[PDB]
Amino acid sequence: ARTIRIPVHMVETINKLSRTARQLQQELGREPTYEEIAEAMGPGWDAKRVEETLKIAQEPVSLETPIGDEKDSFYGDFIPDEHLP
Amino acid sequence: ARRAKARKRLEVVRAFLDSGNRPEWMILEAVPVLPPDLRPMVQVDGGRF
Amino acid sequence: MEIKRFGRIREVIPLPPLTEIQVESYRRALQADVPPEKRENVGIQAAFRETFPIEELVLDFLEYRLGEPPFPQDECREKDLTYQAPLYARLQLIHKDTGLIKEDEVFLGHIPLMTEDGSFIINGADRVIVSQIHRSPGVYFTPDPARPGRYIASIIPLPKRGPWIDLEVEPNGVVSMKVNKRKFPLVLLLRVLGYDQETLARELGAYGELVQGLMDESVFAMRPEEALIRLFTLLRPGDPPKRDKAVAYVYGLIADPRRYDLGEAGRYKAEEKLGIRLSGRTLARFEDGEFKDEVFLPTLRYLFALTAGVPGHEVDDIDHLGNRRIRTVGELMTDQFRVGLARLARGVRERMLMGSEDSLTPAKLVNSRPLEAAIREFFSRSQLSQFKDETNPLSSLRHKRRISALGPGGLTRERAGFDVRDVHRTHYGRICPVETPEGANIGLITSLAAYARVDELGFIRTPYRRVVGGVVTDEVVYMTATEEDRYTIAQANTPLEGNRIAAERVVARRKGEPVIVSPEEVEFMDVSPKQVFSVNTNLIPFLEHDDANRALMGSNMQTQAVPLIRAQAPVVMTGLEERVVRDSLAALYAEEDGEVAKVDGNRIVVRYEDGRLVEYPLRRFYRSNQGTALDQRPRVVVGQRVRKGDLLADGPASENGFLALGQNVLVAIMPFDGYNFEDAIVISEELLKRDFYTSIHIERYEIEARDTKLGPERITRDIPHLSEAALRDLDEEGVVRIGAEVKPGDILVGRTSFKGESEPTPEERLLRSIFGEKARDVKDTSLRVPPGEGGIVVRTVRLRRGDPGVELKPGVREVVRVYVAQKRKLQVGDKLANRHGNKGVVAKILPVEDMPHLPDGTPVDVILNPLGVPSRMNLGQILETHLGLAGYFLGQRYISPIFDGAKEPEIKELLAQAFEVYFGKRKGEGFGVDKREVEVLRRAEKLGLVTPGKTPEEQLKELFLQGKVVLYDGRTGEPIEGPIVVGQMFIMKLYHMVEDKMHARSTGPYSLITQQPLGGKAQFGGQRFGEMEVWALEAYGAAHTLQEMLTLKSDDIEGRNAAYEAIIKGEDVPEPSVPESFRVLVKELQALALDVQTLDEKDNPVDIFEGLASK
DNA sequence: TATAATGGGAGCTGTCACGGATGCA
DNA sequence: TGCATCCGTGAGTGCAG
Repeated sequence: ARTIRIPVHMVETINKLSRTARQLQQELGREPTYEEIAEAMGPGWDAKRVEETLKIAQEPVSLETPIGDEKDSFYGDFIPDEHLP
Repeated sequence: ARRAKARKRLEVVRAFLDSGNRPEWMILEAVPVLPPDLRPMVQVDGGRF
Repeated sequence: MEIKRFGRIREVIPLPPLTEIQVESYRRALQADVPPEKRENVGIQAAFRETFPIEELVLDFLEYRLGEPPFPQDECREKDLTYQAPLYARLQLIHKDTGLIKEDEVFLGHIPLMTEDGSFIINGADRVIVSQIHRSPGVYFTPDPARPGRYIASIIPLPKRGPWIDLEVEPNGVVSMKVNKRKFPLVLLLRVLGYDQETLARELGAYGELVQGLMDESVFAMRPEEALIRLFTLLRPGDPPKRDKAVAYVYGLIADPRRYDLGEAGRYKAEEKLGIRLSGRTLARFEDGEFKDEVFLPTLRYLFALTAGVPGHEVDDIDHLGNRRIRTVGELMTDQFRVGLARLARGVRERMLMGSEDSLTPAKLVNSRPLEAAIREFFSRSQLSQFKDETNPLSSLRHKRRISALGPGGLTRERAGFDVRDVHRTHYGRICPVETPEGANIGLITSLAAYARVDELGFIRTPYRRVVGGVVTDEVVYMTATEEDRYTIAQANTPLEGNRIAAERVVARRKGEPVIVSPEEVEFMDVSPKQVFSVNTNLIPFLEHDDANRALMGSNMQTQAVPLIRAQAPVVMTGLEERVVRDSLAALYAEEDGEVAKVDGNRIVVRYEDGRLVEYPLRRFYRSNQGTALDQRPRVVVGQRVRKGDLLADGPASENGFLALGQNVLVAIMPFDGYNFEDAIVISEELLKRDFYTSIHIERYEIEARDTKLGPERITRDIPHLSEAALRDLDEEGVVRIGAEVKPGDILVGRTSFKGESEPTPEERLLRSIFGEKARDVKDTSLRVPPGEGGIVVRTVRLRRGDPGVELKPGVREVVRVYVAQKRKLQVGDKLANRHGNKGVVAKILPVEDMPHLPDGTPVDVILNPLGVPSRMNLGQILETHLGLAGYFLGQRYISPIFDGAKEPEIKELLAQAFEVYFGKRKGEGFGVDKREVEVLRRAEKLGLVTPGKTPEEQLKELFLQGKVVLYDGRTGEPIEGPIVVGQMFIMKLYHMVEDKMHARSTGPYSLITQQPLGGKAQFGGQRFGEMEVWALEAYGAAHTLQEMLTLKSDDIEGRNAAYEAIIKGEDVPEPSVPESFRVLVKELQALALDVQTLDEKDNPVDIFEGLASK
């Protein structure tokens, strides 16, 4: 599924955060913080470790995404080329 | 109208004859792949991709 | 000063609440203030009753509620959050077999709330939900463009709530039916409903023409459920037509009031059209085992009787405003809501029939997110969710009253013909005919007439006074365009005695056509001239002397008026300038009678007669979407005894409560030596002196400190290789000190970032080996100021994480925002305009000694060239000056109602009363006439302006009455060979200032794949040298100059890098190699299995990759 | 790794004009 | 064979975005 392939077990734990965060929200009336997750996620789970788990969970985005309601600019067009000198 | 279509077809034949292209080449076994820089994966400011 | 009003029209009702379309609509969809018991099945509620109950186990819907917001409007504004409410919904699950009862109230997420002025805050950025105009639910008939005598009938529901169906009667006598572009004979359908061949003639029985043609018993030879499978065949080529699935399809297309909704409007429209009541908003029913038609035969009735000749069977004008209607914000957002609820139900039944059929709850059978994202979506990327226009308080109010024919459910640009864009006879009093944009969107985006309101069905309607006998009531009544066409409606200014129609001819319309008619024949009367025009349009004095095509620019440019620090209301007004500040909810008023306790640049507390001490605090120097300081200032002093509804603070562009979009200046109308050319404007340095046309602007500059794989980013004051000079204005953390002066190059925030796998190379390690300073491992990534910007640091927000309150997107430690102010004096390049469509760019600022001046020593402020007037035909600006002359010497302002204002005698009278002040003052102060005033008068007489043989005072009088006065070139003291038009004109500074728009680049960033320079000022763009420019160079034959634009200046990376070394080294530029973008072309054709080959003249390849792709 | 489970689900609508290739009385 | 009829291809520029 993901453009960035992530081991089947990391994928498994990611979905864990999602489903547990969801119940937390269904419980609180607001989305939880990092720490409100690391708690209900149990032991070995701190706020730091929920965070860097979410940022690798992060799916990329299309260079051809539409910028504006016309279609005469691409999100990719506003991206400098840092590599070549 | 038979004379007409025999032209249209013959124009495709003589197209291939005069160039040296093989009709079967309109079929691919090996699909080519475009150099990665012409289709990049990049980190934008926020370390996002 | 004194304010003289003109105009004889007694306007019965006031302008209605000018945001009502936005506030009334939303609250009418939420009902967050109605006790659930007392709610009413429309909007948020109605969506609930639609998607529920979920069906096999069955989950049902009790009620919803709304909580107050987690954070107050400002809080969300600052913290880039959304101003929303929590949505709870109480549900009861029951088991289809046992009697199970569970009941929870499950949190659905947050709905975004609407502020008082009728906008939204979405990720901390005000936005507006533009109403959408579209054709309205109903059934319509329209002639066939092919066959002159036959007519298509069309059946249209609310968008994405049913299919469109056409009933074209083919050239084979028996009638057709289109659905998902599939045609088939109609009779097959009527059969399915239970219809009998006789009950057809029993009901049609008139038109042996086709009543008898429609019948074909190759179909009648079946029962109802027989043809029912007959048809499923016709719409599903491949699906096995089992009688449980064919009932499922048609029902789910024509009778299921769960994906087929005619409007609520659509019911009434086709109801009164076809003359039949209607059980529900649905074509067909399923009642007592089979189908019981509702609409198809009534529709069938009309169409036929039209195609012979019958009475009362008219085609329909689909552009009429009885057949077009408005999807206000509340409706538009509920639609998106009915789409989240829809997805949420797909996912409950999924977990109803898998996971455990008895140990389940409402709680865990609902995943809210599909709802959440549908809302979030409509508000963050819709084409109707727009970044709010709060340039000035009018731009925000005009936005909320805009009307787009575009958008999801409407027209694509290409879809838009003429008829959608034309002004319609029915726009009268509903949609302004002036305020639209010039260009592609002309006639799609429009504005709400000033007196108009949208009814519960979503039609615009406009008020008219009822005239009975010949006397005019005060009873006002709002009509849709349809009932309008019923009456003879006399014009707003038909003359009266008391409340009787004096005139013997009255000027009225019937069905929008203009008719001359006697007062006995008259049934209604316009309420006011203001009722035909936009709000902005109504701000234009002497509108009836302005050609339409520049009233339109006058309307629009207003919304572009920059709030001025010394802003003032126009010396000539229309009588709305006050309401506009009122509803613009930007000015600040008194809630009840009382007295002023304290007063202060920051707050105003008022003791009320109710012993309450209300303390209104002042939004002081707030940055708006467009950067234009939204500043509130106080207009009462301690002790001031204030009645109710009086003013307490002036908004922006408000001066004691009148809309102040610009400044009144002394204007002279004459060529001025070139600096007037082609609409350019000439101004007096005295305007910058007394700080006229000066405005405050702020730009936000954000930065983020993020966790990296190579280290963290640090916000520091410790930036390698940088001199204490380059840091003198930063605190210890690396933030500029509030209250500093920052200009291009200046660091606003120091930031450090770790160096990559380019940790020093040999060339660089060695170079430092000489300097005894070894490789430093961090980098200057600070946030500087971009070219052409700068100002006075006004504020800094520092959001870390690890602090309270705060948590940011994953991987960011801390973010810092620093707002920067600039005072902007007027300058050469800025754009000015007046309400009449006169616009130009300040082209020159003379010192006061060069300005034309009048004999008593006073110098004009503005020199507008007269060549602007004749072809533009906007004479109103001319009147605006004349009456502005008068007002400048009588110290007066005026209120000249549109179409009912100050006429010419009435103003020439004022112009004389001013003459005495201007000149009589003189002949008594020891000075008579002047020698240059006689040379001018000599000339004026040949022209024919003055009566020969009359005293200088007599003759100057005559010129003054003409708006004209004697004028001395300050460069010579000699007079202007003629008498000039000098007067007082309201003139605004537009948002289009050179400062925002001067940009240039030697070289800069480039594009990933193309290696061509980016675009736009903010990227440090390059300028697009497009096809048409290339042509230009081509036509000239500038080969080398073109080649340069195609290689060295864009993407010939070799010769580009090669040039910028040749310049800095003083050597001519290198001849160029191949553009790197052609290569991209080759490789992209290879990737399509196409072998493109560069060939020398003897036909052997040329490697334009210098062997880098060979093996 | 073992009750049994056996054919999907959402269409999207208000442009137009020309040129070519195909079907049909 | 001549003529409906469908499918595919077009539909201005730059700038702000």
